[PDB]
Amino acid sequence: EALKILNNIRTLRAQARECTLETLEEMLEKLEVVVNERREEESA
Amino acid sequence: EALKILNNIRTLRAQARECTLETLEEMLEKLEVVVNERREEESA
Amino acid sequence: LTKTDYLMRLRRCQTIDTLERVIEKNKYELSDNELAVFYSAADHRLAELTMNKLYDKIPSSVWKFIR
Amino acid sequence: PLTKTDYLMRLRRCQTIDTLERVIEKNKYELSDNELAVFYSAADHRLAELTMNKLYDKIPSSVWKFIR
Repeated sequence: EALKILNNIRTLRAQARECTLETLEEMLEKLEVVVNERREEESA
Repeated sequence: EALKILNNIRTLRAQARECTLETLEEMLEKLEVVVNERREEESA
Repeated sequence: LTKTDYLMRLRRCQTIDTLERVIEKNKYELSDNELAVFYSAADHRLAELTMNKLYDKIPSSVWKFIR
Repeated sequence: PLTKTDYLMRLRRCQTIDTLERVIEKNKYELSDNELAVFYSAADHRLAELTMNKLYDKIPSSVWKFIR
């Protein structure tokens, strides 16, 4: 969806400045959980 | 800004289905790099 | 408006199903730009409703248990 | 669908960033938008391995910090 911004390092820093850190932590731990879930999914 | 939309675990999964795993790792690695830049900055 | 503010309101919500309902009603009524912050409080409440514990800040462990 | 390695093959030729900034700019308009997500990976990758004058198969987490 709007994920295309996430794999772009330049604007990612930028739009991250306008967000607080306490949310950034939330988002990251959210992201890390999501990606861990597909590791099992694909697997082998 | 529009990065803040991603802080939704259900919507994170949704938009995640259409991305492959190897990209997801990149996005995640992009992100942690970004928050680690702020963990030092803001917090420290 | 801040996330805690939404979380205060959503804190009143019980049995998840009711929350799903209020969250569902909010989706179509909210400012969109404002809606994103509500989603932050929404996840928090659902998490702290999924586990029947009230966290000020959500531990990384629980997110896996979210449906 | 097109993969990141494919975009990277072409972008490996793009030199001095100014040309890259131009090629990325040229791509963004006309790009698939959804595929662009895969292309952005190659843009950052190439930009990474260009800022540092080293050619990585996989970009180290260490490198990302130096990007402007």
